[PDB]
Amino acid sequence: YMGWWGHMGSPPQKGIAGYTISPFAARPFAGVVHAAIFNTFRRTKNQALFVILPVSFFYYVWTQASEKNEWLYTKAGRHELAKAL
Amino acid sequence: VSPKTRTSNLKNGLTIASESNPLVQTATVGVWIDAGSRNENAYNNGTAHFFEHLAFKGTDKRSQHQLELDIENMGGHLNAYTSRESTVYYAKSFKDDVPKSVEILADILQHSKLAESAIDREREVITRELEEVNKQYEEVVFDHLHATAFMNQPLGRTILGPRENIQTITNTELRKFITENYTADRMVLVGAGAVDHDALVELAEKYFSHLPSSQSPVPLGTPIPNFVGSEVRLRDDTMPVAHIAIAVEGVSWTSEDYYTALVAQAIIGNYDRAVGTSRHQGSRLSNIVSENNLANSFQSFSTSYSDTGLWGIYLTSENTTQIDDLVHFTLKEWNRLSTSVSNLQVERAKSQLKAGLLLSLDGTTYVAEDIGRQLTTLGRRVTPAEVEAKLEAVTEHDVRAWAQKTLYDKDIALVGLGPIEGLYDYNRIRNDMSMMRW
Repeated sequence: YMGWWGHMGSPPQKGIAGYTISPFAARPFAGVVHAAIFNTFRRTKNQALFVILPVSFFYYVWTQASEKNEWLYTKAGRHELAKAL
Repeated sequence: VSPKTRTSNLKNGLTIASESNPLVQTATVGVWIDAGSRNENAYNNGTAHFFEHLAFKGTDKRSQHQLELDIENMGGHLNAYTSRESTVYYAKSFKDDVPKSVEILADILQHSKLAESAIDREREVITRELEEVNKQYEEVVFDHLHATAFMNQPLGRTILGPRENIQTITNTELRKFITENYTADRMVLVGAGAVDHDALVELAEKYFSHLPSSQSPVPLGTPIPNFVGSEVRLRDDTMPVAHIAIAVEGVSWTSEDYYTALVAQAIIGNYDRAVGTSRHQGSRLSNIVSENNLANSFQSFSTSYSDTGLWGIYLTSENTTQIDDLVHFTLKEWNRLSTSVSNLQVERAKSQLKAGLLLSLDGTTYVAEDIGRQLTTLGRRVTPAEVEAKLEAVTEHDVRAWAQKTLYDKDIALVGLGPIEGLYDYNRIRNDMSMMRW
């Protein structure tokens, strides 16, 4: 499923003209400030839910479990611990 | 020793230049103009080429049909071409048909109708030419090469111009172009073959005396181009042959390195598998390419303009899995112009060029083209003695010094057309412009 240079396995290409300029002719950091602020904001905003929802859920689960465990091993939690074992 | 090129002026500033050959019976007279597409802006780009089509479509005296008949009756033919910096209109005839031909040329240049009906008719013919250059692969490659090397500059524009301009060119724009540009101080009347100079000067006084002079007469061949290292890829897997051009910014007509660049170009040279002698050529690139079947052909070039040039190579190949090798070995031969060339290669190339620059001038049309080109680019015809002296002045040190400033580690413009999947990206090509071992 992959060939090599000259016969890579692409369907025939026709009609596309491609253009680019030398690395010495270009500013490598052109538009960096706009990218760093606005592009990163767009990309992050669009993926935020997929990180926030599972992280926040599993952190809540952990927080509740760790707080209960801590409470069960206090004086106040003696009776509830006795039942739990 | 060839006969001396005679040169005279008129009062308006029209140059007449002639070189007689009493052994031939035919003559080429014509007008070389120091003007071309480069003189257009973006809005009237295409005008100069448009005019060339209309110059043959009838004048104030002769209709299109009468024009046809008049030339047919002469016996010879007329020809024209427009380039970026030069326009030519010439007539090949019999010895004694020269006064007719000068008269017809003077007519079509000064007194052309440019009738709205003919503008409208050619507007379709030219539109069809846009879709048929597509076949002339070398021209496609070189036009993309200029477009990218001189990105957004006048030298980068096509001669035909965009489709949009073709639909909007008026007789007004045509008239304005030829009134501003086709002035006497930018024109040379050239005769070669069976022409008498004194006869030609009289014919010039008869037909070209009422030519406008420009307000500010600069010398002939008077011009800032900023080369862009870049690439155009026009991949077409259905084509069997890849066409590739690689160029760097080269030298103008009047550069001090003009001959050094020609010698360097001759060290790489040309190659064509279809010519029998090409397998035995001395050029190292020729030997690599022929032994390994890397290409069908290659042609080194050193194109000059008034204020810049392109120096490089044009390759054609069916070997689509070894395009990388072809490009690699070509650029490693260029590296050697900086690192390795000695008097061996330099003196061999000078020998070959000393003849080559003379041999090219065969028939009357080649001689006329040589007088016309030299007069419109340098302001004078350079004698073979001067040319022999300038070539002799090129040393190996000059070649190495030129290559180190022009080729070594420099940006290239690169155009690839056809099955070019194997042509690597810009960086890997441009990395071959130097050698890490040196």
